Amino acid sequence: PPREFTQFRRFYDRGDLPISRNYGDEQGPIHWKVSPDLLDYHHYLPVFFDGLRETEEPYWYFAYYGTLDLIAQGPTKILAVVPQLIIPLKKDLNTREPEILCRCMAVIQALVKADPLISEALVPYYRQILPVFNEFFLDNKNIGDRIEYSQRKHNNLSDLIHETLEEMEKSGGPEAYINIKYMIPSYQSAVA
Amino acid sequence: VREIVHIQAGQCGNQIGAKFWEVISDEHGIDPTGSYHGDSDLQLERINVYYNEATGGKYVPRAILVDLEPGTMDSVRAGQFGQLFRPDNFVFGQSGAGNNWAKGYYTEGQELCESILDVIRKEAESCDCLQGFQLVHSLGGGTGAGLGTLLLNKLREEYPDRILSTYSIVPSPKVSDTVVEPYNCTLSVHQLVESADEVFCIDNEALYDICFRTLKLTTPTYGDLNHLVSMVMSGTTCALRFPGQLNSDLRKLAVNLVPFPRLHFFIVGFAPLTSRGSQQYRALTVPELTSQLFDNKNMMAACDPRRGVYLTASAHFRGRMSSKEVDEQMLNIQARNTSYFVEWIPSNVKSAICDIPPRGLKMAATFIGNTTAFRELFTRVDSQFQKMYARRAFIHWYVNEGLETVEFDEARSNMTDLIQEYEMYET
Amino acid sequence: MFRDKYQAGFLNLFYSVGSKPLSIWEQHVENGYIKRLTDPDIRSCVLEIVSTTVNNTYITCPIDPKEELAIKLPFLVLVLKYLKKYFTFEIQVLDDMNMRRRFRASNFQSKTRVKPFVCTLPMRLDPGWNQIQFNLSDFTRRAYGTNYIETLRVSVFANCRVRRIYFSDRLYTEDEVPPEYRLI
Amino acid sequence: TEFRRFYDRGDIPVRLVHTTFKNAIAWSVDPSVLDYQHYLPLFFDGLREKEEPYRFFARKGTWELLKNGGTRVLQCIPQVVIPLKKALDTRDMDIV
Ligand SMILES: Nc1nc2c(ncn2[C@@H]2O[C@H](COP(=O)(O)OP(=O)(O)O)[C@@H](O)[C@H]2O)c(=O)[nH]1
Repeated sequence: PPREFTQFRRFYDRGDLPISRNYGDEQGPIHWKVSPDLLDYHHYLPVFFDGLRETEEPYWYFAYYGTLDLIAQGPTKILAVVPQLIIPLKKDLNTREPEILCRCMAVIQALVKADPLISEALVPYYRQILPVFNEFFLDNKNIGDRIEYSQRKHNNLSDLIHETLEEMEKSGGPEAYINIKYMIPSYQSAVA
Repeated sequence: VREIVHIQAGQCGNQIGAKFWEVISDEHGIDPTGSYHGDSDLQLERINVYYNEATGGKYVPRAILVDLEPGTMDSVRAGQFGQLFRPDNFVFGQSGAGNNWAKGYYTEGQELCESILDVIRKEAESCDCLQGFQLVHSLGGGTGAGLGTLLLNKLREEYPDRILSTYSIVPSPKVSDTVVEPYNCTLSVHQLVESADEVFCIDNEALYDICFRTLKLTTPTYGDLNHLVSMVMSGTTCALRFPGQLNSDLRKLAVNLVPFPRLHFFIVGFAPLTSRGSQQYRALTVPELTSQLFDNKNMMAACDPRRGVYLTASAHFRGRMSSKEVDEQMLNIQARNTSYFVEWIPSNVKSAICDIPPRGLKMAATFIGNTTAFRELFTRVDSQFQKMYARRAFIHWYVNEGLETVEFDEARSNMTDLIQEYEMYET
Repeated sequence: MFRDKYQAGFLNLFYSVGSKPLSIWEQHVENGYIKRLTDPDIRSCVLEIVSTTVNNTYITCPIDPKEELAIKLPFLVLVLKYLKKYFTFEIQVLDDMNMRRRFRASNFQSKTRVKPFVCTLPMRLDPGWNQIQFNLSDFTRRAYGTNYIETLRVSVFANCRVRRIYFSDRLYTEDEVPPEYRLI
Repeated sequence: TEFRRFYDRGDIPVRLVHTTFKNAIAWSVDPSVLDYQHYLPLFFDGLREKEEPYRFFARKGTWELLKNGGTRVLQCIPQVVIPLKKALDTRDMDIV
C-alpha cells in the first residue's frame, strides 16, 4: 500500500490556518489565524484527521496538534462530523507504522472523552476500525525484572491499546463489549 | 543494592554524561555496544547499578538524555557510545529556546513534562534500588537550567525520599559563554535550593586555570574538561560499585557534610593531576595526595577557601592503602590549618577508601568540601544582575513568555537570604 | 533454608527495591511476559506479570526445585494490584504429621472443595491495589484441622502487579508497621 | 527426638540461668497462661535426648510442670504416655 495522497497537504498549501507558531503570549504549541469557534467543522476537521498520515514537517506537527486543539475547544460541534471522520481515520490506521498509530490512539482517546454520545455513535464503526488494533494487540516484549524506557517515546503500542480499549468500553455503553469480542477474541472486559 | 538513574539535560550536560559513560565502560570493561568483554570479575559485582541487561547478553545503561533541539542528540548518536544508549532513551523538543530560560521552563517545559517524567517514572519502579537519581546541567543556558529546575520539582513531588543529586556548572564570572546567564542563574538558584538534596558547583574558568597550573596542556579542548568532570563523577560513585576498607555513599556524604538543610552546596576536587611529561619525576604517595587535594591550585571551583572558612570536608581514596596513613594525614592537616576550621563545628574532615582504583592511575582520591567562600559566587551574579535588572529591557523578553516581573525579585531575595545565612554561620 | 536465621517482626520475600529482587525467585514465562514498570498510581516500586494463559506464567520461590523455605511466621501478606483479569496463586505448607499440603486460590473459581492433596478457594478483589492477608495457621486448622508448621513454597501467577510479598508474626493493622510496609 | 526441632528455632519458652551455684531454668512464658495440652507432650519427648542442653531442659521442665500444674495434667495422660513408652524402650543406660 503506497502513501495514498493526503488531502491536508493540498488544503495547507493555499488555505489552512495553523501556520502561526509565533508567540509573545502565554500560549501553547500551536496558534490559529482565526478563532476556531468561527470555523465550520465539516471542511476543516476531516482534512485535519487526514493530515496525521503525513511523515515530514511541517505538515504532521500542525495536523496532529491542530486536531487536538480543535477537539478540545469545540467538543459540541464534532458530533455532526463524526460520520465523516471514519474514512480519513481508517486511512491512517492501515499504514500500520508504529508512529502513526500512536498519534491516532491519542486522538481517539481525546475523542471519546468529549461526549458519551460520540462513543455510542462509534459502536457501528468498530468493525471498520478495530482490525488494526486486533493485529498489534500482543506485541509486548518479555524482559523479566529490568526496566522499560519506551513510554517516554509513548510508543509501547500495546499499552496504548489497553487504555484506549478501556476508554471505548467505558463510554461505549451496553453493546460495545459484544462488538469488541467479535473483533478481539483475546480481550476480556474491564467494565468492573 | 543501590541503583541510580542518571538524567542529563543540557548541551553541556549531555556531552558530559556521554564522556562519563565512556569512563564507566572502560572501567568496567564494557563494549560501547554493551557486550561484556572485560578482565575483572569484580567489575560484575555491582554492574546492575548503572546498567540493564537485554535478552541477548547486551547491557543498556540507566541514562536519560534531555534536550529541546535534535542537534545535540544527533551529535550524541554520532558519538562512540551512541549505540550503547537505548534508542528510546533520547527525547528532543521541536521548538528551540536559544538559552531563553523563561521560554524553556514555561512554554516548552509543560509540554515536555508529560513525556519526560515517565522514564524517570518507569526507571523508578524498575531500577532495582532507587535511593537517588543524578542530574547534570548548565545554569547559564535556558534549556538545561529551566527544564532541569522544573523536573527537579516534579522529581521531588513524585519521589520525596530518593536523593536528588545534582551537578551544575556555575556561570563563569569573568566571562561565560552566554549572557542571558545572570537572569537564568538567578531564577534557577531559587528552584535548586529548596528541592535538590545535593548541589555541586563547577566553573570553566577554574578548569582552564587548573589545566595550565597542573596539566601544562598548551592547547586543551572541551574533551579534557569533561573528562575531568567524568573523573569527579567516577570518584563520587565509585564507593557504590567496588570494595574498599571504609566507604561513604551519597546519603552518608549528605549526613557527614550537610550541617543545615540550605548549607549543602559543595565544592569538588580530584587528585592526582600531573602534566603528561613530568609524571615520571613525581613519587605518588598519600602525603602527595593530601597536599594536592587541599592545595588551592587544584580546586575546580572559582572560590578561594582562604577568603572564607571551612564548615565540613570529605575525602575519598581509591585503591589499597593504609588507613593509619590516611588518618595520620587527616589529623595533622586538620591541626595545621586551624585558622580555616570553624571552632564550633569540629570533625569537618571525613575519610573513606575504595578498593578498586581506575585504570592506569594506581592511586586516586576525590575531595568534596564546604566553605563559606561560596558567598563570592552569588555576589558576582547579583552584582551583574542588579544593573541589568535596573533597566527592565531584558525581562520583557521573559515577560512575553508569561513570567511575571515579580518572579525575578523573589529569587533575588532568596539569593540574598542564602548569602546572609552563610554570613552569620561564619561567626 | 531460612531455618536457623532470626525470624521475628517482619520478614519479606519479594520487594522490588533490592538489587535482584528475583535473586531468590524463579520465573516461568509462556504466551506472556514479566515486565517491570511504573504506575501513576503510587510512584513507588512495583513488578508486573501479564500473560494470556495464567497457568503457564508464574513466579515461584525458592529457586531450587528440590529445596524449600523454612519461614516460621504464620501470616503471609500480599500487596498487589488487580488488573481486572484472571488471577491465581498457591502456597505450600507442612502439617503436624508431615503431609505436604497446598492451597491454590483463583478468582475464576467456582467452589471450595477440600479434597486431600490440594485445597481450592474462590475469591474476589477490588480494582486497584489490594492488601490480602492469609493466616496459614487458621486456615489449616479450619480446613484439615492439623496445626501449623513452617511454610515450604510460595508461588504467584500472572495478570497481577506485585510490589511486596512479606510474612508477619502476628496481625498488624494500619500504622503499627514500618512506613514502607504499607500502601503509599 | 522432635523436641530438638522446636527448641532449635527458639520456640520453646525456656531459658537457662547460669547463677553459678546450681544450673536452673527460667520461663519465657509464665506457667499460668501455658497451654498444658500442647506444651506438656513436648517436654516428655525431650527425655529421649542425649546431649546436655536438651537433657537438662527436658528434666527441669517436665518435673516443674508436673509438680505445679495440678489437675491440668489429668487430661494429658494419654498424650504423654506414648512418648514415655518411646523413652523406656530405648533400653538406655541412663534414660530409664
Ligand atoms: N564545560 C563544557 N561546557 C559546555 C560544553 N558544551 C557547551 N557548554 C556550555 O553550555 C552552555 C550553553 O548551553 P545551552 O546551549 O543553553 O544548553 P543548556 O545547557 O541546556 O542550557 C555554554 O555556556 C557553554 O559554555 C562542553 O563540552 N563542556
